Amino acid sequence: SMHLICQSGDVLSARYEIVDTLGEGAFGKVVECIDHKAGGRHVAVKIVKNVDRYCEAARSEIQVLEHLNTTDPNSTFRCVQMLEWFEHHGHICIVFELLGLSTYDFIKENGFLPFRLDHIRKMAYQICKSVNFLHSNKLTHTDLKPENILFVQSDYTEAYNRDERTLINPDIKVVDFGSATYDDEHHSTLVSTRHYRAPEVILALGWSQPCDVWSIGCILIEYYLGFTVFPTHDSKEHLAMMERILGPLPKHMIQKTRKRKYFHHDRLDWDEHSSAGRYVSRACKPLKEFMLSQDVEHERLFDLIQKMLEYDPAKRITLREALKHPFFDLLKK
Ligand SMILES: NC1=N/C(=C2/CCNC(=O)c3[nH]ccc32)C(=O)N1
Repeated sequence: SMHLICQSGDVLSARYEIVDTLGEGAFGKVVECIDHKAGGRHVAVKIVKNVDRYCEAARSEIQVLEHLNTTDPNSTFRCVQMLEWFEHHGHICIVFELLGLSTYDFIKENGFLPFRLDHIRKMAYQICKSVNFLHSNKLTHTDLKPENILFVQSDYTEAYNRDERTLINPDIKVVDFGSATYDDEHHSTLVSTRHYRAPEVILALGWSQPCDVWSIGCILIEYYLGFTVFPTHDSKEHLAMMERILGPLPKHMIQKTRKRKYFHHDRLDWDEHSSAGRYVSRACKPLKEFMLSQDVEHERLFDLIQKMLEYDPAKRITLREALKHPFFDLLKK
């Protein structure tokens, strides 16, 4: 098992000495190592489960990273830099530049308090620019979520408001290219982590780059509030939540979908008065009611979020367009 080969002091590839665990995911774990053959540089090594689906994803991730890193050698577009890969007791191991905490882990260690708006703006711009670079290279990420956006450096100051932690420097990088898909490749029927999953994915209408834009809109709401507006583990409940927050689904999408299981005639097959129904009614409300302030900068953020959460993936704002939105005009002064 992986536990046997991922401990502090273990040495990988006769080169990388484990000093700490950074994180764990479905794929395996990421450890911090000292690289004895690169002057003692600390690096991150992703140790992948010796399990078919995760091995395949790792091999695909390596191919994507080779492409992206050769295309953008200066990391101008802020995708994580892969250094090399190797195999260790049957596990694929991928070596990366060492980053700070994921945006998820930062929020968690901050008592699930949200980020300040000025930080959200800077983070959103960088996320959009980075994912737009993928989109320009015929790729879709498919698994954008706060766990896959990492701070370059996660030092903070703390002060009483709740005691809150505030980032010194909110610069990010995008990680995890194990699900990333090229335009001409097979598209998995299911993609994304549930809370960040686009309606065209749920309804099996076909997906491409716009599903990343949806995920980004969900991420920005979580950064703003400290929690998801879609607190569910069920697809039909997820659609019910979308309806309460964003309004009814477009007729044409309901007309076209093979996912007839979710619908009674032309409307969601949903009992407002069941346990799940009562929960959705309590937990969900129109998007703009989640605003914490009516100051114009909040209005600018919510205008962008609403465009990112457009149901129709063709109408949905692209990242190239998002980068020109008024919310970002403050960064361009
Ligand atoms: N999910 C995912 N996380 C990755 C890395 C590798 C990139 N660098 C890191 O420091 C790191 N810290 C915590 C996790 C990571 C990664 O490559 N995929």
